[PDB]
Amino acid sequence: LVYDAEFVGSEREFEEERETFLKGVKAYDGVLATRYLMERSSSAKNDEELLELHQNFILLTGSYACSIDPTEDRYQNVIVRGVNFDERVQRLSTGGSPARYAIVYRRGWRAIAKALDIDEEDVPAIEVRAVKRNPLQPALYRILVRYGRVDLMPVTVDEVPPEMAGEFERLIERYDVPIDEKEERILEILRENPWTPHDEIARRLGLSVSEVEGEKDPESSGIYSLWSRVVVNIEYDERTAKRHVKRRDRLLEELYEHLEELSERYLRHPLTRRWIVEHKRDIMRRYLEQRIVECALKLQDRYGIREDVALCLARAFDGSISMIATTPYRTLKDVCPDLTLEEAKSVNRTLATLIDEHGLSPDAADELIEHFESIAGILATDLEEIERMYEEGRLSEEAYRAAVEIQLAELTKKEGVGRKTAERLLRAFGNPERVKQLAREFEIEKLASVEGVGERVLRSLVPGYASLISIRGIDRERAERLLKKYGGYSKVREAGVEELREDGLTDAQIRELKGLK
Ligand SMILES: [Mg+2]
Repeated sequence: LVYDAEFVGSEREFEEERETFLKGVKAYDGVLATRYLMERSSSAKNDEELLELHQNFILLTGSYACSIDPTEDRYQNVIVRGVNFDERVQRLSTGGSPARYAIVYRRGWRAIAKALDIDEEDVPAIEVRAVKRNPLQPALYRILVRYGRVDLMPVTVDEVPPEMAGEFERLIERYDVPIDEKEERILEILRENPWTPHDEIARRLGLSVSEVEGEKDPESSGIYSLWSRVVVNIEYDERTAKRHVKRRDRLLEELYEHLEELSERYLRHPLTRRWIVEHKRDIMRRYLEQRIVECALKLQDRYGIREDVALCLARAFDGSISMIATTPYRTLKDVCPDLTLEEAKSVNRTLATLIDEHGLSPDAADELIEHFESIAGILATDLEEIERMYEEGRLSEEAYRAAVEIQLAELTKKEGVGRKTAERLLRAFGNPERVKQLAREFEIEKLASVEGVGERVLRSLVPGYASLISIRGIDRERAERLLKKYGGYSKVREAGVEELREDGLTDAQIRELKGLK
């Protein structure tokens, strides 16, 4: 399977990138070693000092990762398990760095280390996927990395805000971000336990992981998309970024000296970097071991997969069910030759949907899985982009038509939207997710500017709009202004009488609004 990329900036920019990656490797090494130490004894395991050290390594790995490709243009032809990542990120509305996009995937460092000439023998791993012991809300942590948020990644555990962890919804509320109905289902689970694994959330909501996760772009649906919506609204703080970068190298050194000192409790020979290098492969295996077992068990018990295949797929994707669920049938078969199509459809539900619902050959479904990852990845892509790929010759007729039908149905599903209106909405606004974003933000006039989008379509698409506009003498202009002012319908309805009067409502209208009389 191909992992590759090339360096495309200046010599200066090259030396910078190299230094950063190696500092990130150094930090990831501390993640692995402390985890190794935590499993080495059981007094170790309940050692709060040891857990904080392990969390400080996670933050510093996070921080260094955030610093990759600061100009978003230093890397090209980023390929990860055969997938072109340049194309993947450029099709998202916010674009961004394809190298950091890569890093947020298991094994994504292999591509990036190659661009930078770091010997495979060094095993220069960086991973930023920690869930259970992550000091940050995990989806957020990955989103900070994706977006290169050196300003936002805390550089010490004592410095993590509660709004980035146990009180993470404060951050969402702070930037007034609209949340879809699916996302509110997600949030009910997350409020209770911010560190709930994504596959557990999916299980409880009866959804796939890709449905829960969404694309790492504002114009999607699910936790990644929600966080991306928050993060791109937080203006970059250059000074804080500089302070973090300025502190972090010394912090890393102190972590190592703490590591060595702490380890004199649970080992016989001290734990140095030299011991890391020597034992690197073993500690990488110890790190993954429980993930792999858990994934295998699930694939067998939850998706009916044969026991030998279950285990073969777990090891191949480092225990990540979410990844297996978004890998082309041909990539799955590549790494695990005994796998059947039926088993592949069982765990890859985009695959099963495309084949069963849309009449695609495994091969034509794989085109879409390769290019878009999932049904959610298709919904997040501009129709014109998909069309262009089919013009270019890079997407079969059959794959293109299913994509269009998938996009149209996300709209025709709503009362009053026919195929043509739906096609017009996609030409005007890009994709179905962007249409729903505009509706969540009450952009009634903008939405009504497209031919075919009268009162009916608005009533189905815009939440609260139907409720407000049925109050007599409130008009489309005022509904929009009201919905934007208070933040939605419940909030217009609970407004104070006096402030509603200054909005121009009569007492008869407020009375009716409030359900009085
Ligand atoms: Mg757009």
